[PDB]
Amino acid sequence: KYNENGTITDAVDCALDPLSETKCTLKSFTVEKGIYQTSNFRVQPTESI
Amino acid sequence: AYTNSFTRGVYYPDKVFRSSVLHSTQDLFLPFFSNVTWFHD
Amino acid sequence: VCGPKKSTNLVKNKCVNFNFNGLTGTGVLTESNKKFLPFQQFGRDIADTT
Amino acid sequence: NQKLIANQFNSAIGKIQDSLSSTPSALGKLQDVVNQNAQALNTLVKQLS
Repeated sequence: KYNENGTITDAVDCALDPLSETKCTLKSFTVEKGIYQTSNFRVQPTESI
Repeated sequence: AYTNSFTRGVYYPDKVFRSSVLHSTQDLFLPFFSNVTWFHD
Repeated sequence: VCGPKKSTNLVKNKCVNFNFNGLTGTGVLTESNKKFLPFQQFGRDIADTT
Repeated sequence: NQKLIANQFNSAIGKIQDSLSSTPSALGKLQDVVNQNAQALNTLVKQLS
C-alpha cells in the first residue's frame, strides 16, 4: 500500500491465510461482507503405477 | 533460539514512484510471521 | 565497462522523442509538482504507464 | 384527511433523504456499471503490455 509520498505503509502476504488471499484477489485493502472465489483446490497424485 | 518475524523484512521492489495505489508484486520476500533464527556466536 | 553516453539539451512544452537512460517514449515534458524518493528514478500511473 | 396525508408525505420524503444519506449500497447499480467499465478499460490496458 503506497502512500501519497511514495512510501509504503502496509503489506499483505497473499499466502498468509484465506483472509489475506481474499485481500490479494480483491486487490483492495479492505474486504467487504460477502463471498469471494479465491483459489482452486486440486488433489495431487501420490504414486505412479 | 527462534523468534517471530512479525511483519519485518519488506523492501522496495524497484526504484519506481507510486502514489496512493495498491501494487501486487511477486518476488523474494521474508514471509510474514515466519520463524527466524536468533543468535546471541 | 562501457563507453561514454551522449547527452542532449532538454526541451520543454514540445512533442519530443525522449530517451532517459533505459526509458524511451514520445510526449511533452513539463514541470512537475510531485516529489520523488531519493532512490526512485521515474513514476508510473495506475495503468502501468510512465 | 388532507393534513395527515401531507404530514405523512413530508415525513416519508425526509426518511428517503436520510436513507440516501446513510445507506451507501442504495446506488449499487450505477457504481457497478462504472466499475465494470473501469475494469474493462484497465484489462485492455494491461493486455496491451
